[PDB]
Amino acid sequence: MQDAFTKAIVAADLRGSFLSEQELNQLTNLVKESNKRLDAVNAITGNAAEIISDAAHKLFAEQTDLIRPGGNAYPNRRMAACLRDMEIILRYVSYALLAGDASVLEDRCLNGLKETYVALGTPTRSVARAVQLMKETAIGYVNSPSGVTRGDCSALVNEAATYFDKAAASIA
Amino acid sequence: MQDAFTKAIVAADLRGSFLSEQELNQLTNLVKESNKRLDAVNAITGNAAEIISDAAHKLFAEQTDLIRPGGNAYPNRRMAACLRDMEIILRYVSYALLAGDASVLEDRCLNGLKETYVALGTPTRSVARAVQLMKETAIGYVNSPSGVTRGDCSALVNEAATYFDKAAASIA
Amino acid sequence: MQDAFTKAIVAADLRGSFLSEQELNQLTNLVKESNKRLDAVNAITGNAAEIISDAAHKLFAEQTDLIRPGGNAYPNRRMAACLRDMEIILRYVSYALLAGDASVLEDRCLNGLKETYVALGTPTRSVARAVQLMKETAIGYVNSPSGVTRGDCSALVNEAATYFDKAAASIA
Amino acid sequence: MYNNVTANTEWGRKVFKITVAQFPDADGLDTDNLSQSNYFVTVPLARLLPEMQLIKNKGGKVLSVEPVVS
Amino acid sequence: MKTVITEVIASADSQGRFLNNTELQAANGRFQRATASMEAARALTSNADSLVKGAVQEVYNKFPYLTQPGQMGYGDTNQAKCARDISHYLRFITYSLVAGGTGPLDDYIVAGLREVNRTFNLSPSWYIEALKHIKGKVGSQLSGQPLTEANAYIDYCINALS
Amino acid sequence: MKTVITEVIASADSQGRFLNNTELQAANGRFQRATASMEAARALTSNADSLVKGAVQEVYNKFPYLTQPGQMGYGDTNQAKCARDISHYLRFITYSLVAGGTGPLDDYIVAGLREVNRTFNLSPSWYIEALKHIKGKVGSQLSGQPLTEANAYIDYCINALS
Amino acid sequence: MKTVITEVIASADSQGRFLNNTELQAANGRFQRATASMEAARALTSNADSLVKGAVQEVYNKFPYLTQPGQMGYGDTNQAKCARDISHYLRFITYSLVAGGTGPLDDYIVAGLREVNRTFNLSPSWYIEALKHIKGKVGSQLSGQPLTEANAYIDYCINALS
Amino acid sequence: MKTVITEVIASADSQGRFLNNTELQAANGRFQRATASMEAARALTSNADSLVKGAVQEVYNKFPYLTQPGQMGYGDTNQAKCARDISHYLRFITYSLVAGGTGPLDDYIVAGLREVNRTFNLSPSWYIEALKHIKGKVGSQLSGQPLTEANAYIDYCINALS
Amino acid sequence: SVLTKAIVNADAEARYLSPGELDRIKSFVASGERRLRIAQTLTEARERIVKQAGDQLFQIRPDVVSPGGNAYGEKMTALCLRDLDYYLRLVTYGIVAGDVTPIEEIGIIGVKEMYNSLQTPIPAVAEGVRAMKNVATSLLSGDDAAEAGFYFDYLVGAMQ
Amino acid sequence: LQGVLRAVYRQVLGNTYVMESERPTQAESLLRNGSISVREFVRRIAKSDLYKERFFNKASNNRFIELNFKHLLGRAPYNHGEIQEHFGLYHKAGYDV
Amino acid sequence: GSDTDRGKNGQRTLVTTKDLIGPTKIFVPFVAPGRDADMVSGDY
Ligand SMILES: CCC1=C(C)/C(=C/C2=NC(=C\c3[nH]c(/C=C4\NC(=O)[C@H](C)[C@H]4CC)c(C)c3CCC(=O)O)/C(CCC(=O)O)=C2C)NC1=O
Ligand SMILES: CCC1=C(C)/C(=C/C2=NC(=C\c3[nH]c(/C=C4\NC(=O)[C@H](C)[C@H]4CC)c(C)c3CCC(=O)O)/C(CCC(=O)O)=C2C)NC1=O
Ligand SMILES: CCC1=C(C)/C(=C/C2=NC(=C\c3[nH]c(/C=C4\NC(=O)[C@H](C)[C@H]4CC)c(C)c3CCC(=O)O)/C(CCC(=O)O)=C2C)NC1=O
Ligand SMILES: CCC1=C(C)/C(=C/C2=NC(=C\c3[nH]c(/C=C4\NC(=O)[C@H](C)[C@H]4CC)c(C)c3CCC(=O)O)/C(CCC(=O)O)=C2C)NC1=O
Ligand SMILES: CCC1=C(C)/C(=C/C2=NC(=C\c3[nH]c(/C=C4\NC(=O)[C@H](C)[C@H]4CC)c(C)c3CCC(=O)O)/C(CCC(=O)O)=C2C)NC1=O
Ligand SMILES: CCC1=C(C)/C(=C/C2=NC(=C\c3[nH]c(/C=C4\NC(=O)[C@H](C)[C@H]4CC)c(C)c3CCC(=O)O)/C(CCC(=O)O)=C2C)NC1=O
Ligand SMILES: CCC1=C(C)/C(=C/C2=NC(=C\c3[nH]c(/C=C4\NC(=O)[C@H](C)[C@H]4CC)c(C)c3CCC(=O)O)/C(CCC(=O)O)=C2C)NC1=O
Ligand SMILES: CCC1=C(C)/C(=C/C2=NC(=C\c3[nH]c(/C=C4\NC(=O)[C@H](C)[C@H]4CC)c(C)c3CCC(=O)O)/C(CCC(=O)O)=C2C)NC1=O
Ligand SMILES: CCC1=C(C)/C(=C/C2=NC(=C\c3[nH]c(/C=C4\NC(=O)[C@H](C)[C@H]4CC)c(C)c3CCC(=O)O)/C(CCC(=O)O)=C2C)NC1=O
Ligand SMILES: CCC1=C(C)/C(=C/C2=NC(=C\c3[nH]c(/C=C4\NC(=O)[C@H](C)[C@H]4CC)c(C)c3CCC(=O)O)/C(CCC(=O)O)=C2C)NC1=O
Repeated sequence: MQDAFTKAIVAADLRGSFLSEQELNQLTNLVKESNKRLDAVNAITGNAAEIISDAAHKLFAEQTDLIRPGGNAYPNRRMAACLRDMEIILRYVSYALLAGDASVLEDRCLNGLKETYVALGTPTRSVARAVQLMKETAIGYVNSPSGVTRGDCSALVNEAATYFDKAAASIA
Repeated sequence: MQDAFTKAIVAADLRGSFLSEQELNQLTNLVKESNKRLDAVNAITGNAAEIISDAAHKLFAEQTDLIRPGGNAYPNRRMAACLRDMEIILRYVSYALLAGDASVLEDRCLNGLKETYVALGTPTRSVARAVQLMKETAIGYVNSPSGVTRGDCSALVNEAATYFDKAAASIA
Repeated sequence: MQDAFTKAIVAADLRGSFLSEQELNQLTNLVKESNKRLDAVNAITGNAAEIISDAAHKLFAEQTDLIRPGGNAYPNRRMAACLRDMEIILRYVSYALLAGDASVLEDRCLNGLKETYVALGTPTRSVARAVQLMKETAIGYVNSPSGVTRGDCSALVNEAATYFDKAAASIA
Repeated sequence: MYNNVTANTEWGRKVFKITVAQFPDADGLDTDNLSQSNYFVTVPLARLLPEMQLIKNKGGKVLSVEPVVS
Repeated sequence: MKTVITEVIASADSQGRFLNNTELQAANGRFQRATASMEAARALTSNADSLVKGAVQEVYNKFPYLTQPGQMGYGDTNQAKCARDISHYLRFITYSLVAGGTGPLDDYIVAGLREVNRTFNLSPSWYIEALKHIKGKVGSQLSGQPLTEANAYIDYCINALS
Repeated sequence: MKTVITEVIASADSQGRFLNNTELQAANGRFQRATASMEAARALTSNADSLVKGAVQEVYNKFPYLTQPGQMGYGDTNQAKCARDISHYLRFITYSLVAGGTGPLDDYIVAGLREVNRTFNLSPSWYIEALKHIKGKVGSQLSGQPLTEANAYIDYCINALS
Repeated sequence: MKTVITEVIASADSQGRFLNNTELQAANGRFQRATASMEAARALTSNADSLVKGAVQEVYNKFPYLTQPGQMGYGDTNQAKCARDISHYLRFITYSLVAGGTGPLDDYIVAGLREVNRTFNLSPSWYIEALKHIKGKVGSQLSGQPLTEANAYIDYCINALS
Repeated sequence: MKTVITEVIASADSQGRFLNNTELQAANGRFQRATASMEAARALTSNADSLVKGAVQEVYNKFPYLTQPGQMGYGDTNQAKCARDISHYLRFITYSLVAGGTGPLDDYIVAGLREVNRTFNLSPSWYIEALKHIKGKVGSQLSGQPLTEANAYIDYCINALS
Repeated sequence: SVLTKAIVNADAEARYLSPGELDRIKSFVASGERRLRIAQTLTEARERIVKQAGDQLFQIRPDVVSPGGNAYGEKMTALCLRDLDYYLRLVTYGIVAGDVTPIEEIGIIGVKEMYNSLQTPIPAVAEGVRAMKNVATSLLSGDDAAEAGFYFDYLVGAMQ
Repeated sequence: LQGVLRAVYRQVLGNTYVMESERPTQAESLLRNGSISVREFVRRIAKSDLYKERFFNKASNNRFIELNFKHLLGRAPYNHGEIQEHFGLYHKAGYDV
Repeated sequence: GSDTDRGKNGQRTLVTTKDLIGPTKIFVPFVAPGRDADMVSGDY
């Protein structure tokens, strides 16, 4: 598994080199913003259930076919599987966010996922949408939390978004 | 698993026949040369480590890219993986040599091996070469050993070579 | 598994109570001395091999019967087992030292150990001695290390000793 | 001793000891490699009910339970 | 019992390995963090009495019907066992604060929660609402990293119940 | 690749669990520790050239016979491959410093070490003595927690080789 | 296919190990033994025709009733398939003699024997009696270690059928 | 303890099977081979004293520096423990010769070898050079199949140490 | 473009560009800014152009917008002007490319089969395009109006 | 015991190789003691980081569940119900259960 | 062969859940990206 430092190290090694002063300071900056990062990961963990629930309510509000017989979130067994997948993806997105690298998300979650869903008959476009809704709400929470010091988290909100967007793209 | 006798038996059975006087004497000759065969297998066993080591030293002497970063025998684990594969192949070649048949080599070692290496990014041409070097040194030992009775081992040296050459061909 | 805090918590809970101001400050002090504790655990980790080696050299210097045929550290297989056990015990002592509680040592290492050795015919008094020697050298290292800030580590040296002494007592 | 490192919860830390005597069930001759039917397993507290369930499920007889960790 | 210390030790042990710089760095986090944690712990400890009575009442104010006869917020024994239960939660929150991890919560409240609540006809909604209220008031007893810690664990209980 | 960050994530994943306060406390350790680590890294990085030549020579001064003909410290190629190898070690030490764990050392030097050294007739003693020397000189390039970090990883290599 | 050679190779392979003096000593046994084995093989090979007709008849002489109508020793096809079957056994005996082990017998006659015989209403007793007779006559075609070898394998078939 | 006899018995037992012609052929190899083996054993046994002193010295002649002060070939105790160790090797070689397999070597010297040598700072190179020398001199004490046997086991030790 | 066309002929005969081919690339690129201005003007008046084409069309063929007409009704007429908007767009592309490659792959190859299926009268689509020429051409200088006009007459030609 | 350990490392770890540093040594001192059986030793390996890093840490749940069937049970997945049962257990109770 | 990850595709899936459930029978989501709207009145 990689994190943002480990990634630097792998690229340096492929040159046969000690880390460039370029790369050093990029990593010094990651340490600089790490308290914000911890709050951002904490924002997701602290509202995981609601993020999934709210995404869910809204997914089925839009796509009332999934909860009809014939639909891929019917009966209870399938809805529980769908709720479970929402949690799994939100989980690996939070891991990537602590790590500063998408690899755990791509390697443990996204790799093969689309082909799984197609084999199953699970409508990937609906799954992509559920991921887009989780993103909206998750970032909502990253941006408006309990008595965190006031500052600018937009860099981290972007990065979190790209992890949500990776997952969506990979699946649709 | 087959040996040279077992092979005879399978071909006889496919005719529905007791072994031909042809096949009988071919096998009587294998028994005739079996002390030499035991010395030949013993030559390899008794120098396995040096055969691998010497092949290795020479492989990396020729192909200094493998031991640079980016190279398939770098860092220490990859080199350790490359050093037994050398051992594994030398091992199945010695088994074939005791058996008088290549099947154990083809079935337990060579089958799928090329596609493994390609999946891994292991340069098959380099692996083929490492096998060619093991052959040179192994045969060296088969031909010039400790106080073995003097005679002609060229038939066995050829046969050992074909096992080394099978492996090389199969992999490159 | 317990650490020094977890232990406090279990005793509090058995009263049905929030932690006593008594217990709170005992734990505040553990946090106060924690940098020293980290150096103490680091002293052992950084010299584990030598601690085992030096204990060993000295154990067999004293008890030359163990390395004779008939002796419990003869032949190579048994010596490797004995060297391995020295490492295992030093390892759980270092864990206890990071934790501020002996429980991991007692539960994962010492529990049943004496009866194992007796079943095996392993002389427990010799094992106890090997533990006493590890203690001497380990503490040596805790007390005289590389450019650590000067201060008083005797409280921690005592506590480390009691873990070594627990193990010795439990085994002899 | 036992299996050693367990789960990190306190309810995984407690390992117990079971001496059994498995019986030949019914229905079939075992011609494979057989073992003497006594034995003992050390099982952590978190697992225990599946293990005792499959022990008494296969005609077994639990002879002793022992508190070895706790 | 899950703490930063027990976790790194567990991970070392399971690989048959001495604690190394990775594991000691981790431990320093837990020790550096103790001050904020333990401030939250002391504030939650001395306000316990009122935090509990505040949350108990709020369960009845949000679920008015509970306090009518034939219901589970009626009579001394239900209302007594309620205060006790919220008190258990606050107690384990302080323990988790002091311990440096969720262990006390995981072992004494989370493991088994739903089975128990389901057999006894206890709705999680009450408990979430008790905790949401406790979270509101703890906003003005603490601030900075002690508040973040208090929040971390209160929210952890709310997610355990959803 | 073992870092504090990857370790806590691995432990969460394997229990199917979001990162909680236990795991985030751990991460803070790794981030709080980065300054000392990275100071050690910068000092080891710019002195690399001389640290390597110093240790290479010390291998010959401690094992004089290595530099005689027919031996493995003789001729341009042996002496070249030696400098390179110590340079590999210092490189991975800096990586381990920057990464917040032993991962780079574990994955690129420790995994396989003995098999390789045994096939190639390389004695660990040389490498320990190279590292003991590097440890002596790093005593005056750094101090405080940067030195402790440098030491942690140098010692880690010496234990890997014993 | 089980021979001394395949057995020792199997045992080496499964421990990831080169053939050593233990395994080569074993192989020498198999090679030293080939002369007696192969003499038995040649004698059984050229007498096959009559050994088969002798044993076939003996099955009818020992189980007279088999040759009456409505029975399984009656008509050209039963009596033909019988000769064939004994011929199969003698064939695999010669193969086992030549191969240096029971492999050919194990793989081509023993594996599955009872299931087949049970579905087709073939009594092992016949086959044992065919083999007992073949054993009687092979007493005067061979002697010494060739006879011991012939016996070893005939008896092996009789035990497979009991 | 690995011998031809124990190996074939192990293989039978593990398939729940009586010893058959395959396994008895194997055993005959081990018994036929005993004469050469045991001649090697007797020669190595009576020359033990000098074979050991010859190899001990050769370790110092090939690694001159070992015999200087502060080194591991200096003082009565090192030089005593060395003779002993080579004597252990020759002893197990004779045992392996007599036993008909590598068992005694595998169980008493190979299992654990590297761990022990690594903890005690014993270089395999010495031991290989002791054995290479013993191999040189055993060239004129034996010949034919006794020499081949002696060689088989000496070489087996040298490969165990590489 | 002019580039694509020149090159494809070059590569297909396994050769470097001719003096002729080089010359036309040069004359073409010199007209770049002018061609870009012609596209801008027309892009800037697109909504007006489509409309005046649409009036000119329904006078000339009131039937298409009649009981049995392909464009009869408010939303059968809405789609019809949208198609007129499509073709004006393609005409701006063609003018800036200096040939039809893009215009052709996007909107004439397959157009017979598409409209035959929909039962759209092709020759009245050609009229809608003439109508757009008339409007667009009245918003351009004489020289630019001619240059634009070639591309309008091409589309009119291809629907044939 | 070495022959048993080699077969365990061949089967459970899926013919991938363990280096000399990766060897779980202190479980073997006990398996040689006889305090655990082969089944408990297999369970201890499959919960360790050797199995976890290779077959769990970089794959999806389908690959991981089908690799459990190959390593531990020695056979292939039979239907979709075997996979949809096991992953529900993984999400409910983690990797250790 | 082995189930190693160190190749170019570290543990891509095999026996895909297109194997485990076999044939399909009926459905595609019959969705409407066809459009609807505008309203004028008269003359027809
Ligand atoms: C237990 C693990 C852990 C956490 C969670 C942690 C958080 C943490 N967040 C901090 C700051 C902060 N955190 C934020 C975060 C935000 N600002 C906003 O306006 C957004 C809504 C939000 C975006 C994510 C900001 C702006 C600061 C102050 C600037 C800084 O220190 O970087 C600080 C510095 C002290 C302070 O200023 O309060 C800490 C210690 N420390 C830890 O050890
Ligand atoms: C422990 C297992 C085992 C071994 C290893 C074994 C070897 C062995 N090799 C032999 C002969 C021999 N071995 C060789 C071998 C060679 N000649 C050369 O010049 C080459 C360098 C080498 C080629 C491989 C030759 C030429 C003979 C004599 C001819 C013969 O007997 O076939 C003999 C017959 C006796 C003798 O003449 O010495 C034996 C018993 N016997 C055994 O039971
Ligand atoms: C990577 C994990 C980690 C470690 C190892 C760590 C060590 C560490 N040890 C420290 C202090 C110290 N460490 C010691 C230790 C000793 N004094 C002696 O004389 C004895 C020989 C030795 C006994 C163990 C002392 C006396 C201090 C200064 C007092 C204190 O800060 O408590 C400090 C405070 C800064 C300083 O004064 O240097 C740190 C950060 N911090 C970490 O995050
Ligand atoms: C290590 C090699 C080995 C041995 C020796 C062995 C003995 C053994 N015999 C058993 C049963 C048995 N053994 C017998 C034997 C006899 N009954 C009589 O009346 C006679 C006196 C005698 C035959 C001469 C019977 C009847 C049982 C079944 C008992 C029962 O289930 O009621 C069982 C219980 C498991 C089972 O039924 O398969 C074992 C373990 N198991 C082994 O693995
Ligand atoms: C160590 C941690 C721990 C927890 C958290 C815990 C919860 C818990 N609550 C219980 C009962 C109860 N819990 C309540 C709760 C409430 N009643 C109200 O007025 C409110 C609606 C609400 C408070 C918000 C009630 C009324 C009962 C009695 C249920 C019964 O027995 O009918 C019981 C059943 C045993 C008993 O009757 O005491 C348990 C185990 N037990 C524990 O050991
Ligand atoms: C990524 C981490 C990594 C390490 C650590 C590494 C070590 C390493 N050292 C090697 C060789 C070598 N290493 C040395 C070492 C020395 N010679 C001397 O003068 C001194 C005594 C000593 C330095 C202290 C020598 C002489 C060789 C050549 C060995 C040979 O091929 O004969 C080789 C064999 C391939 C080659 O010839 O380059 C490896 C793999 N390789 C790696 O990829
Ligand atoms: C490769 C080794 C091999 C063996 C040993 C073998 C046995 C064998 N015997 C068979 C039948 C038979 N076997 C016999 C045997 C006999 N009839 C007599 O007159 C005597 C009593 C007796 C000879 C002693 C008979 C009568 C049948 C025909 C059974 C039937 O189809 O009804 C069949 C059924 C297929 C068939 O009808 O040919 C098998 C497979 N097949 C094999 O492939
Ligand atoms: C049953 C088979 C068996 C073997 C093979 C064996 C080897 C062995 N050699 C040892 C020590 C030793 N081995 C030597 C070896 C040598 N010193 C020299 O002068 C030479 C360089 C060299 C001989 C070639 C030395 C000097 C020691 C003492 C190491 C120490 O304790 O510092 C020890 C440590 C216990 C002790 O001090 O006796 C073992 C176990 N032990 C066994 O039980
Ligand atoms: C749970 C962690 C754990 C511990 C603590 C452990 C102890 C342990 N020590 C053992 C052997 C051993 N232990 C020793 C230790 C010693 N010999 C001496 O003379 C000294 C007094 C002492 C060293 C200080 C020796 C020599 C053996 C081998 C005994 C033999 O096989 O003859 C064995 C038998 C299995 C084996 O040899 O690998 C176990 C299980 N095993 C474990 O898994
Ligand atoms: C590596 C981490 C990981 C992921 C991501 C994962 C996905 C995954 N989702 C599955 C099923 C499923 N996934 C869903 C999900 C949905 N249904 C819908 O209609 C929505 C569009 C969507 C929810 C947003 C459903 C309904 C099933 C059950 C399909 C069935 O059995 O018919 C399955 C089949 C096994 C099972 O049912 O447990 C896998 C492997 N498995 C994993 O181990």
